Amino acid sequence: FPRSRLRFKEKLGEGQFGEVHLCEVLLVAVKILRPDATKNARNDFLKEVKIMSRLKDPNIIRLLGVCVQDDPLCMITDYMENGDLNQFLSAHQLEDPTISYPMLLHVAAQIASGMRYLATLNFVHRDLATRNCLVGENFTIKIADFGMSRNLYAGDYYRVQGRAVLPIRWMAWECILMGKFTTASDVWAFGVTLWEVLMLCRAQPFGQLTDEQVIENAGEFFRDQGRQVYLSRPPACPQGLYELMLRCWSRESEQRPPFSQLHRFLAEDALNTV
Ligand SMILES: Cc1cc(Nc2cc(N3CCN(C)CC3)nc(Sc3ccc(NC(=O)C4CC4)cc3)n2)[nH]n1
Repeated sequence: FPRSRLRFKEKLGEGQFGEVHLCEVLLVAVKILRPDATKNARNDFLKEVKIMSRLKDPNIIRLLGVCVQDDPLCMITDYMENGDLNQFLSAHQLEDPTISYPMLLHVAAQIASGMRYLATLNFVHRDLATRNCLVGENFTIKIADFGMSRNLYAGDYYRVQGRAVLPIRWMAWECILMGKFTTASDVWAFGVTLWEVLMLCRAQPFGQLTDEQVIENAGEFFRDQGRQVYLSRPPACPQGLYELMLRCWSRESEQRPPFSQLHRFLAEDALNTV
């Protein structure tokens, strides 16, 4: 894509190495690298682009075009009017800017549908959360399949020097203990994400616990002596939906529901629960 065809209007967001801008060509979102981006970051950007080229789904952000011929590299994606899912839900209250319970189901169902698509490709997202989802017009939800280290969500990641930055509060117990990331662990993360949506993003998962306590909690899952703790049922969440969350947090990976079952529950079975 010709970079000259792009007209920059606003800077939406930024990370350690990248910046997202609103651009006119028709609005698109454009991720560009910082002027002080390392060649390491450039290489990561290229890899990121190659991954995105594969993922084509109504509920996955799409790669509309690239500008990699010159520095800094550009990635062009859907512009989503309402920004990220976390910030969107935080600005809303449950219906007595309001959002209804049926809509929350619809939002989660779209996420589930996006993850269902990724599952058929055996693609593991590894960082599913409301902060990595986007909201367009008509409550359209798309999962972001690229990353950016925004300072706003620094507290959502566990940092140790020389280690990978890990979203431990969204990670399955076998993830925390082994670094074992699979589709089954994506399901666990979906459960936490579903919890966020029903909480309307009013609280961080295990928010009153420290990182080390969350890590220790994963050890209690492994041990299985009935001392592990779960995220509590959100006020807006009915028991039946919550039991679904719990199945996502089963100790055994094979006991966690596939995204096909999760989507069916949220899009169909729960329609009678309103
Ligand atoms: C990438 C993308 C971003 C967007 N849309 C938007 C839109 C937006 N604005 C919407 C309009 N109001 C007035 C202000 C906020 N603010 C952000 S702020 C922002 C910046 C980046 C991300 N997402 C990411 O960085 C990827 C890592 C998850 C989310 C929101 N992103 N559409 N497509």
